[PDB]
Amino acid sequence: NRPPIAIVSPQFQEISLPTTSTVIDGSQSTDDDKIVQYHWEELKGPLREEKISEDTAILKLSKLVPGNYTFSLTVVDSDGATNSTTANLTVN
Amino acid sequence: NRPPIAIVSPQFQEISLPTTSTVIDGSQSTDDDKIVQYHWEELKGPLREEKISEDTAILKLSKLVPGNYTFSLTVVDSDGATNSTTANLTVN
Amino acid sequence: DGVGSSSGNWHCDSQWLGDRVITTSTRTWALPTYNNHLYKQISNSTSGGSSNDNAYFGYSTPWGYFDFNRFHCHFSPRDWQRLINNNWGFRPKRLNFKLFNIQVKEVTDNNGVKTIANNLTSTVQVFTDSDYQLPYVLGSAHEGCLPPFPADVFMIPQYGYLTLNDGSQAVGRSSFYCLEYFPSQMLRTGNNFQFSYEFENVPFHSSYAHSQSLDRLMNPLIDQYLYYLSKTINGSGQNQQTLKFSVAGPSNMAVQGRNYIPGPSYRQQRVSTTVTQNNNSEFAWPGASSWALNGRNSLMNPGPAMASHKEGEDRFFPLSGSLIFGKQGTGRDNVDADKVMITNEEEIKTTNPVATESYGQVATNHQSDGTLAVPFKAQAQTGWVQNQGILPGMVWQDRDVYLQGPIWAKIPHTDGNFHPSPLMGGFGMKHPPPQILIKNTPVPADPPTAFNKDKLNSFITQYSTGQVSVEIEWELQKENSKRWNPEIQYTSNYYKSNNVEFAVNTEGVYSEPRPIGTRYLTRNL
Amino acid sequence: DGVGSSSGNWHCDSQWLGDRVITTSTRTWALPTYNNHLYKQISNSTSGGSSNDNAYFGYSTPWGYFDFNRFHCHFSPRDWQRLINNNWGFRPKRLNFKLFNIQVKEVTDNNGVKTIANNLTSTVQVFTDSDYQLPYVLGSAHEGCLPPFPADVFMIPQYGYLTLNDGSQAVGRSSFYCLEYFPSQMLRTGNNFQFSYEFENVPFHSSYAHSQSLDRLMNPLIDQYLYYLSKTINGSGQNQQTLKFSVAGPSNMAVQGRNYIPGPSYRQQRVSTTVTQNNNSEFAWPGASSWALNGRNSLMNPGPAMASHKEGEDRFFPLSGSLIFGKQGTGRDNVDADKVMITNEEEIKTTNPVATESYGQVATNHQSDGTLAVPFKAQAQTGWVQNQGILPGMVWQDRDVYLQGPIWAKIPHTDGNFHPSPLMGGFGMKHPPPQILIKNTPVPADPPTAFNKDKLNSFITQYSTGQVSVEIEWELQKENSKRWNPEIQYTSNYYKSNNVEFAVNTEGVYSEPRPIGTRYLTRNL
Repeated sequence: NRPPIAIVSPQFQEISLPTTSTVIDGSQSTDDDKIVQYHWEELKGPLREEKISEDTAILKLSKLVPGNYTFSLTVVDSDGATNSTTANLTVN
Repeated sequence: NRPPIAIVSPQFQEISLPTTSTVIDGSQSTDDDKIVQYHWEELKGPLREEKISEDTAILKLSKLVPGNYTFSLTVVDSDGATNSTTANLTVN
Repeated sequence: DGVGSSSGNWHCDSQWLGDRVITTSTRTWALPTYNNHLYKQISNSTSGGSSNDNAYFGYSTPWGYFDFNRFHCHFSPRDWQRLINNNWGFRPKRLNFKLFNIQVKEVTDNNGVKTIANNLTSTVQVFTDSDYQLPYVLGSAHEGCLPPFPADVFMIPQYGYLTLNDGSQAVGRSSFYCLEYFPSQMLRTGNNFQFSYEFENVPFHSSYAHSQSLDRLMNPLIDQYLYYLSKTINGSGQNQQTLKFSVAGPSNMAVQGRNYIPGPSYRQQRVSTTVTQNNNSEFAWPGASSWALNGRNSLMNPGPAMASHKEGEDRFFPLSGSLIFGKQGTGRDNVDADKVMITNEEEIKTTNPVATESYGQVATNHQSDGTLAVPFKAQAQTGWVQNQGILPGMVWQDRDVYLQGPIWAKIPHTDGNFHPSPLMGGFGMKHPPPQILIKNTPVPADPPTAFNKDKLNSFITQYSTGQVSVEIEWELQKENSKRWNPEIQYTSNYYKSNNVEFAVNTEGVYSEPRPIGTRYLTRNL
Repeated sequence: DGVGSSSGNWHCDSQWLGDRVITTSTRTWALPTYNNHLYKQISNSTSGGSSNDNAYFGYSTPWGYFDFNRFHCHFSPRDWQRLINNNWGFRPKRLNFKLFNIQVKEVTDNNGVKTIANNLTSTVQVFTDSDYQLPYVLGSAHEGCLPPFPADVFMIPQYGYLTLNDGSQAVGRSSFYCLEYFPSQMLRTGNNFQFSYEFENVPFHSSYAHSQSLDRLMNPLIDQYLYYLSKTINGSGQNQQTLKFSVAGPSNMAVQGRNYIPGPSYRQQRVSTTVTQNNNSEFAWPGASSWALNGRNSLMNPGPAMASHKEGEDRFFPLSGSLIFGKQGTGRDNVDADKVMITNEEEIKTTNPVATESYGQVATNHQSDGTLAVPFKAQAQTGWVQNQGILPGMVWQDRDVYLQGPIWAKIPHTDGNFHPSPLMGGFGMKHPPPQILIKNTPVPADPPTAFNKDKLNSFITQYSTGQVSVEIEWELQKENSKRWNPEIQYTSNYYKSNNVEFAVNTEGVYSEPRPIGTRYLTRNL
């Protein structure tokens, strides 16, 4: 009964706007059984009129303001074991 | 969902010993579904070294002392509805 | 028959009768005992886990299967030159698979000393899945096929199929085919095996590039008596709508009326070989075409036959839309761009839309300038067509087959399909040549004196050797074009170089430098 | 014939001609040299003693015998599904036993190093007891039969019979059959053995459960013009005897007159799988049905075909009245309840009395209330019938055969018997398929230079290997029931699980999860 292995890639990224739109793949989630869901939550971000809550494997970002970002991918398997790995995104 | 109909026969009986052994049929238990169990309990009897507790459809009695007896047949169906009818046995 | 008598002679010639090319081939095979003669099941649960997309559930059968569905198993590069240079198509016609000259050898390991002495009695089983009642696994270019260079002795790949899998757990429909449940044939060092197979009527492959662009099919000297709408406003101003037609001639060939339109399109991401131009982000997986049935994604590799790049953009190539063969001596994974050779498809840019381009545009609203009681002044806006399905009268050309490319692939037994030409290239056959699964029988070492009901897991290690010969007669369609400009042909450059192309290196490793297409001659639309 | 030529090809297919099911099978056999080529006698006196019941006296012959009287030797579970799902019975029709591809191997032990080199000269004897003049030992489900999974290589079980025994000492009638005293056949690594056997006229097995309870065989809409005694006293009181009859209709189906009565009964002890309900005492041996001829007890296992439990009491099962097969990987003795799978028989509760129930009741005295000069006032007392012999017009159904269950069993050569259907299930044949006893001949190592008259006890250790193939054509009786409610069939549950049922585990061990009966279709009485 191995717990899932959550591998978010790329881990570190440097992006300078008029191309704020950035995607970090989260589909590289190793487990014996099916990954029932993916959960994305941004722990830290500069104040923005919106807050990042999604369930997609490939997270889509748009309208990124300058600052430092730290996103957290939480995966759950069939049994229920959860492994959370954090991703750091930086915009110039 | 009709409740079971418990019909104990014979209802009334007069027996004088050296033939104490008497059987009162309880298998005449009308219901739509199977009668899951029969329960026999004697409400009143002259003090005896034994007490009548059984689950058989045809109650077997032996070693009956003089006095008045009142037996109670309780039937339960598949659903759980219970109908209890009492039987009166008298020995001379 | 008998130990001291060869059971079949080594045929490797390649006859050229004329309109028939019998291409015999023979290589020496060595077959170990896989999985210790067991049927261990495989899942990502056992292989250490995987993503949601990569989950699988299948069985690791101990049989080895001879695979020869790659063009360079049969065609020596000189024959492939003689077949692409002057021929307009070919198709297999028959097969002949002689498995002869088996010798089974017993390996003994005492004090780490390897002593190999042959068993004149042990038997090796062979049988052909002649009703396709097994999961067909020939037809993904699985790297186990016959050695490009004849001398090369190869190891027979293991046979293991996949079935349904809800995650890594099987379902009720998950089938388990036990190979021994098939009537085998037992060869014991003096016997030979042979089945003849007749290829079904598979259409001639297109060994020619079109010398007439599908959008330049007309006559450049005569108008076309079909007027096209040319102007819509007389001149710059307020309230000056008009409707002026004009004839569509040679001066304006874009708006010319046309009978046929280019084939399907499923847009691929564009990646440029000059690494500087690609964007500075990891778009390998996120941002590539995928079809994703049953909720699990999968790259649209290589997808529908589409031209790799527009004329003059050589450096580009679609992300997941071209076969990319690895040159000899290349690493299994994370190799640089120069150690893998990419098959570009500029050869069918005529009758196929460019893989990285967006197949025209379709208008999305009505250009009703002034409407009655609901005024919007909406201009005619156009939207692109990233993916376009097959319409009435659409022509296209199927993908090319390369020397290092597959031949056949079983058409899945489904209630319907359209143009079953395997997207990797080759021929689509409802009844392809069968698998030939070979297993050397277990021989238990020394069972106990006392009875024991277990599976007798102690077998003596052994393997096999022999030769395998695949004679597969092709049928040609000779070319009779009245072209006057000299045709374009495939040649090997005359220039001094350390090694001859398609010839062995100083160490003996046979190196194929480039993939060879089969579309060199030219045939007008 | 010859070392370098296989003496027979591996047939394992299972043809389905229609009304005939030829089920070939082949497995690899390894046969050691049992008992060092001697005929040591066995008794409990040598095996360390035993109870009075377990005493035996028999000989341990060094021959190994091929046993294939289990249904899963031939029928792959898919074939067994195709044979129980839609068929109303089957019976073997022929046999064909090819023993081919022998190879004899010599084992040398020097300094504890095992070097195995084959003897191209040593011979292995085979012969079939084709007149049953040997003690038949096939027919107790002795665990040595052919491997459920074809690949599985098995060890041939040893042949040893039992004779009469007064305690552990033989008597005058105790027979001693010397196997070599039979005309053998010697195979020496290039020969093959084959006998064809014709099955006698054995009745069709009952592959169907009855869809009409034997006590509900009547018409529920019409009375029966046979009056039954209903009342005997008018009402509660003194001296009120009477005799009132009434018609036996549908309102009271218990007293309905019936042509036929359920089959025999030999009451078994009741044990419940929910371990809490069983009594807290060791009633394994004391309190189980036994027949005990010649003064030694023996469990009535499994006894006369009797239904395991009354409708709705699934947890129960008779103590010694059901075949209880062990799942793969189970211990030899003292295994828990979950590691052994129990064959319940609810499928013939229609026409057989429940195994744990007491087959009705029989009156034991006369209900003569007032007698002349000998007054007793004896009420009609009834006693139960724990065991009931076969009466006039009694019908019953023989026991089921499971996939892991025996096929045949020799009917003992006795002056009489009744319904010889082996109680474990299967077919009763006066002339079953013969034993095939195989022994590899002794080859003395190196006798002295000087003469010596002893038995030359120094032989060189060796064993054998090959294949064995048993083609046994069955005959089917197709079903043509006009039932409208969909039949009940055998299926494998569609639900994700770690392993496919009847498929190999990650390690390669073939696991059969449940016993498969053969009574699924329904046929009215």
